[PDB]
Amino acid sequence: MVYERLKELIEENPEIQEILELWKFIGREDVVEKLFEVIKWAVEEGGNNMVFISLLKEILSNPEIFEILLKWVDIGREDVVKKLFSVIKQAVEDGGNNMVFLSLLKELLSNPEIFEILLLWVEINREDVVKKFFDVIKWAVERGGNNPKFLSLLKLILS
Amino acid sequence: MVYERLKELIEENPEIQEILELWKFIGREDVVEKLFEVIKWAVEEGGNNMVFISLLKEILSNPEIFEILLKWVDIGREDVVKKLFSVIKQAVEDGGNNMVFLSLLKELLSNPEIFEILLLWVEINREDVVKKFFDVIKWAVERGGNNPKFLSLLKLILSNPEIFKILLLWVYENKEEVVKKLFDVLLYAVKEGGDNEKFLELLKEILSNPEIFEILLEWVEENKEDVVKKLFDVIKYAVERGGDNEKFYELLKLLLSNPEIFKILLEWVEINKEDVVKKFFDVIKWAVEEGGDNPVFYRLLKLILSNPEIFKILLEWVDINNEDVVKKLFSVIKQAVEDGGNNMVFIDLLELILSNPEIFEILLLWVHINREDVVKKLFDVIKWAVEDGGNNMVFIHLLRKLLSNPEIFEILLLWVDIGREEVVKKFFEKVLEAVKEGGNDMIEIKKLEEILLDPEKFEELLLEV
Amino acid sequence: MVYERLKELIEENPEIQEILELWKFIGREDVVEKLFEVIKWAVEEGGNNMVFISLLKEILSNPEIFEILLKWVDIGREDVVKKLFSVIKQAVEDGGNNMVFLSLLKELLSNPEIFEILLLWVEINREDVVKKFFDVIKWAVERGGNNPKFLSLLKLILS
Repeated sequence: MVYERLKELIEENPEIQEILELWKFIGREDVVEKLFEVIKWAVEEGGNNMVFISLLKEILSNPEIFEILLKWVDIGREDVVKKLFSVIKQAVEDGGNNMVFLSLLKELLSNPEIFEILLLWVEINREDVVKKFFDVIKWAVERGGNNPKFLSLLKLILS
Repeated sequence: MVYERLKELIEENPEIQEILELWKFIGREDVVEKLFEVIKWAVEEGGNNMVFISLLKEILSNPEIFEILLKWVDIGREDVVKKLFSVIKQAVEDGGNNMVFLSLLKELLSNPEIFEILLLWVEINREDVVKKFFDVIKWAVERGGNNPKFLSLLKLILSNPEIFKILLLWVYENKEEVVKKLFDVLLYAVKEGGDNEKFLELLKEILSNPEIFEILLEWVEENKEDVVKKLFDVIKYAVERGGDNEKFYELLKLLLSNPEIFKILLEWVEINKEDVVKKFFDVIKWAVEEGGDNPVFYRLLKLILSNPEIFKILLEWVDINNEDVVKKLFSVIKQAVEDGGNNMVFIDLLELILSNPEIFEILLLWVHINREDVVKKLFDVIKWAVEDGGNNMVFIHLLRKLLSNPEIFEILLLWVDIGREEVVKKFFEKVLEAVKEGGNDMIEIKKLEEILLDPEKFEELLLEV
Repeated sequence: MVYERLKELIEENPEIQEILELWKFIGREDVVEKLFEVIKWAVEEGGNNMVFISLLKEILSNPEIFEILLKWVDIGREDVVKKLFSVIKQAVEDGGNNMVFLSLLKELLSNPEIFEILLLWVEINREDVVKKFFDVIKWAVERGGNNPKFLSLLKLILS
């Protein structure tokens, strides 16, 4: 029933509600339904990783990210969004339970431009580059140890 | 001769005598005369049905019913009283010899508010609604039969005037079959409950609130008998498994009295997640039993579970087999409460933090990944800061403002995770200094509050200490 | 004997009874007694100003306000409660028979956040600011006159 909690939290946002209503008007209803199916599939693909469910509750709550995802589901790039969510799931699973690294991911994916660049980079069948880059982030964070000056500088540079 | 006996029985009542004397003074004698004409006509309309005369004796011996009848004859609506007595005669005739059903009528018509509502419903020309309602009463009473517990519940439910109004409204809309289905569900609930005083008591309490009864009717209207039946089964199981322990039964009665919790329970019993509700009630039993009679912890548990959002979060977390995460979280809360002792200003912050559902979700997330000692040391640092606030109330007010925010609490847990505990400590006392330097000049305190309360400046300030 | 009437009306509320039972349990017996002494003093400070004691019957019969008062008498700010009840009395006598102004006071002091803010501003020895602000309320009410739309905006804006 987690999926229902995501749907309710998403539709509670007024901007997202207006986007959904507008896309209901123009005769693109199946695009909204396909997006909700992708949401359901990504949620059930995350499994018992509640950290990944928290990431989806954050990323999908943002109105601009939802708008971009909807427009990418419009023109037939559903598989690109599916692949991106799968790669985020893999980076969270291999990332272990370092909460600071997952905070960096939650920051970097909330920014809309980073999300659009990653979508563009998964579109052209360069899937492994994104995962390798998340691996580099994980390594740089684990090497920084407990030294918040460096993690702040790294968050700034990657943002 | 019977009419003279009835008139005498009415007149010998002292309250009736005083009322008649008052109405004789005020010049309304013809109103009394019309009322006694109506009484004579009702006796002549009963005829040889002596049970109807025995009903009228009880109805008129009650001085409040007589006072309502006088008020209603005064304004010229005596025809309404004649129609009502005709309908009551028809209802008593059609029952024939069901003495328990005639006892229910003798009970319901003695209650003044029911008689007033029926008079109002007979005035506006809705006689068939009253006829159909008495038919439904007789049918349900015959269906009950040799099962006096169910007839007692029915009598109590009908004595409540609000439930009576709801029943009349639903009969008016021609939802009679929904009402019949509801009484059948009550039958197959009482049969299942059997002799068990706690479960029958829970039904007697819950079914008496108008909100719960309205919700039940709104669900059985859409042909959802299995949902309601399985919900009553789940409540019976929750009472049976509870054992003898008053504090659990109290929470059950409270949470089931709350309407929105009952709605959530119906929604989760429909979709075949029944065992999820069973395990959740088991987890509540374990939390209460392991939390002793410590009243602070019990009050915290009651506040946490009374809020519907936290209830839904707990349901979702026991759904996916993570019951032990909820157990460990309640254990951490109990531990933090036990170290608080009688320091009420600190326990107030636990109430404020845990009452916020988002912070409760974050705490469940942080306990699931086995970081529980992070939460433990964070609660200890909060205590080692509140105890250092002492008597300086603007500091504790700033702290109530600061810790309620979810993202500030997340950032604090993050700084406790990576081993920088001491820095967090050094932050809080530093705030104290800014307060003690500020003094009583509220513009400086306002500026400090605007600098503290937003997450980005907070994370910046944590980096300079 | 109106003090006994207040005690009965206060303890009649079930939540107030629960709070009092809890405060008897954890070993703070003297705090309830100090609070009831403050209540008795506030009653005998009103005297023959029956509207003020009716306002107290209103304020003290609200679970949030009463819990705030208990917690705020706990840590030694007892006098802050005594001062505040004095100033309100000053606001009620000077307010006179303007029953609509006393209605606004009943509305404002029922809201717990307003009462807490007032406790903070009377605590630090700024009572004069609260008195001047109640005077501003009275003056705005008299200036508004019988024109209930303006009084509704005033009530909403101050609430």
